Amino acid sequence: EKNVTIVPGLFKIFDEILVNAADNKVRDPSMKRIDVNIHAEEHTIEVKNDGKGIPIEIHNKENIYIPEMIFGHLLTSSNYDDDEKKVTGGRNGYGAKLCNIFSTEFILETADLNVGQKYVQKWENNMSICHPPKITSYKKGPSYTKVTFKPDLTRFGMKELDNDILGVMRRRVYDINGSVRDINVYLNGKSLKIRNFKNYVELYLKSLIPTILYERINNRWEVAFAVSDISFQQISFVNSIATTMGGTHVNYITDQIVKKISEILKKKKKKSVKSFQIKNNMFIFINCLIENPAFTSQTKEQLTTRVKDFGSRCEIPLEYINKIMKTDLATRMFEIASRITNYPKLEDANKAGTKEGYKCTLVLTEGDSALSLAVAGLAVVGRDYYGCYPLRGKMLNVREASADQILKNAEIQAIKKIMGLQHRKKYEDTKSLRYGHLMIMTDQDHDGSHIKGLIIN
Amino acid sequence: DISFQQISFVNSIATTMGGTHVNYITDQIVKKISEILKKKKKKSVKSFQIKNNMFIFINCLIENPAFTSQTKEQLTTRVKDFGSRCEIPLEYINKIMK
Amino acid sequence: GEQSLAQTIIGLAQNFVGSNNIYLLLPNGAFGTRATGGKDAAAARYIYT
Amino acid sequence: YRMYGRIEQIGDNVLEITELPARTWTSTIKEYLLLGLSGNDKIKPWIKDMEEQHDDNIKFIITLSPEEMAKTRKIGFYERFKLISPISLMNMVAFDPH
Amino acid sequence: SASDKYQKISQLEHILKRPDTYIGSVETQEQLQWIYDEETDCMI
Amino acid sequence: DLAFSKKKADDRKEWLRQYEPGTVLDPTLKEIPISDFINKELILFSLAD
DNA sequence: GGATGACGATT
DNA sequence: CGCGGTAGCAGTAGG
DNA sequence: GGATGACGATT
DNA sequence: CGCGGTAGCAGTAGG
Ligand SMILES: Nc1ncnc2c1ncn2[C@@H]1O[C@H](COP(=O)(O)OP(=O)(O)NP(=O)(O)O)[C@@H](O)[C@H]1O
Ligand SMILES: [Mg+2]
Repeated sequence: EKNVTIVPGLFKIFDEILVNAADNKVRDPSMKRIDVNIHAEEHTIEVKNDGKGIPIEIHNKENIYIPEMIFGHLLTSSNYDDDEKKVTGGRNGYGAKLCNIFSTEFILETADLNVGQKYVQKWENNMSICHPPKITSYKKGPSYTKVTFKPDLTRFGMKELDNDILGVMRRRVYDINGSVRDINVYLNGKSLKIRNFKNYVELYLKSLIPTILYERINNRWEVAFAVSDISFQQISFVNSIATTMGGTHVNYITDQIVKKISEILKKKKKKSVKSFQIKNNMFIFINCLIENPAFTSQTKEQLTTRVKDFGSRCEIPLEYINKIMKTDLATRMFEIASRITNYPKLEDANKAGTKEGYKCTLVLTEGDSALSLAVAGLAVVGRDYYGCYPLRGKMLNVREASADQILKNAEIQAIKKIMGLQHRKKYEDTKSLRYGHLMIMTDQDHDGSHIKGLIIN
Repeated sequence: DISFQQISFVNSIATTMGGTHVNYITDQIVKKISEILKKKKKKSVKSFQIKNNMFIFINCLIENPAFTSQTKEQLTTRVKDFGSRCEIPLEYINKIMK
Repeated sequence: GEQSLAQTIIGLAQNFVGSNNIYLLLPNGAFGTRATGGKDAAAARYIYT
Repeated sequence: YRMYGRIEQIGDNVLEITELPARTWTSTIKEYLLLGLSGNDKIKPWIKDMEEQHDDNIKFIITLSPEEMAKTRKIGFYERFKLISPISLMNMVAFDPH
Repeated sequence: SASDKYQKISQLEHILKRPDTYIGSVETQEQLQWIYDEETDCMI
Repeated sequence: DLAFSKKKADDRKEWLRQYEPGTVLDPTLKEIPISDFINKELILFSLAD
């Protein structure tokens, strides 16, 4: 984790091209390789992917080449029919064009083995200039799609691609390697090594019973858990889309782990903690595949697709929860883990605080000896109008005492709650109190006199 | 009662999800409290434990605001572009502490 | 420890229903009540026997 | 052996406990009745009112709702008010003269 | 077939097809909401 | 386990029945077998209990 | 420049 | 087996 | 059907 | 003034 300063827009248009290459693995499972070449010096970025490419063919309705149609015109996508439940990232048909629009230069190059042709077309000046595509014969070669763009840095308020934006883009490439299944990603001709989402989650090991708890719940859900240091943290992926703000999916997972834990902590011992205290001691990693997802914006940072529309469910097992309970998170929650129930010793007068609050009398006693005597006296003077509470010891001199020291003294507070006492205004009548009379029972020794003095004070 | 809650308004827009403005306010009240709790006695609590015991009402006017979507549920306009600042006074914090 | 012994004595003295059919020592003070099974009792410096 | 206290019906929907099984302390039955009065996280309240009138003897005055009267009749007065305790002579161990 | 897979829609058509980014989900949603109770004259 | 397994109470009854007075650990050995420590010293404690 | 704490016989 | 709370005064030390 | 707790002399 | 921890056994009660 490093403090950085980046232009989100720039980072996003780069994400739009990555997510497009990752979508192609869903399209053609035979894909194996994705290249990401950042030439910082030339402010140029290249994203190449093998497998099936872009059909080089004239669209029967738009009367232009398909590449020119889906990369040069807004609102163009293959994800417009929702009858077919797809797990692609593409949903709205903006992201290619949104990269083009932000770019001083944008070039599409694709090889179609069906027509045996190579297709290259260049846009310039924020997709306002559209050069005719150069089409050549392409025989005995692999099909591929290569997107190369030069960001309009002047619009992003940057003179060059500084270390901060670079460091982030690179980490977004490691994301793809981890979130996508059965592919090999290369950063400037260098293999990224990681092979599955577990390999990915373990990259955070050194920053973070083990330290990382991973599992695969099913064909569409992968969950990892670690104990957070300061507050709740999440790194999730919906169809290889970095959902950095979370959403319905994240909550769907966390709402379980928090629910089940709370029952376990509560069941074993009383006083179980508030939900937020459990959640904010978690680090949650999520890699899932949602059918035709929906987001808050085109950036797709926050999923909103209701759980019942996920196209699959993820039931967090009990075994998983019992392992989380083996980490520091548990020992953490254990650390946090009219009548009056607040004070056991208190023999509350039957009528106390009631319409006869003024009649009843509370008897404060010096020590449990005096207390025992008083409670014995109840058996003679009746409970209805008489209670008793034992003063611990020498009472706290309230004057020349900090408000905090007074607030902290459980003994004065107990008194204030039993008598129904507040400082506000000037006391005119007892009427507002639980008790209307206060009786002092001290051993009749000098120290007793002192106690009386402290009470009066 | 249970956790952090917020009811905010950016130019009569019900920003139900919060954003930069809400955080701008809460990040202060949480910061100043933490120092006060920490300063007086050792062991002061994690930020989230303070925040999640607050209910915050906010009614503000931001110059040419920007949101996450057309629905405008979440403000994203950086604090330095608010067109005005809100400095939460110490007197206010000492009342929350009451 | 003298504490345990003091408690032994108090136990020998207790006179609340349900304690000693015949208390060999007399509970001259708050030697506990039936309210908590003698646990209420007062400290040794208080009661006599 | 079995050891019974004493519960008696002194009015319409009103019971009175004058005796508890020996070694059954007053505070135990007190907490029990308080739980029955103010309900619980795991159990619903089944007692309408409760008062203590102990002299040199045990007095518990309890007021139930008619429903709880029938129900308690089904459960058994002594069985529901914890007024039954077992005495076991099966474990009588001591050092013989030798 | 390659002309049925790739579609181009108008802005008015995208709004009615994918309302979420414009006005929010058109599906019913379980929520915890504040309401005005005319009977008690207060929020609830 | 014979000594600290709650499940073995009777086992300990018999265990105490077995012990022979005068059976104590060698004052000068500088090597204490655990079994012997349990059958020569701890057992004394139990008896006292 | 105000606050907190040490010391000691007693609760 | 062990830990904790309070009064009361004079002066020192800590932020 | 396994767990927790009461009781009491001692740490 | 006051609170808390542990052993050791038999059986009962609570979920
Ligand atoms: N490298 C590629 N290989 C195959 N098809 C592609 C590739 N890049 C883009 N496309 C297609 O071109 C269309 C437009 O891309 P794009 O503008 O990103 O829309 P989208 O990804 O489907 N929706 P969104 O992700 O929200 O922007 C998509 O439907 C893709 O199917
Ligand atoms: Mg895309």
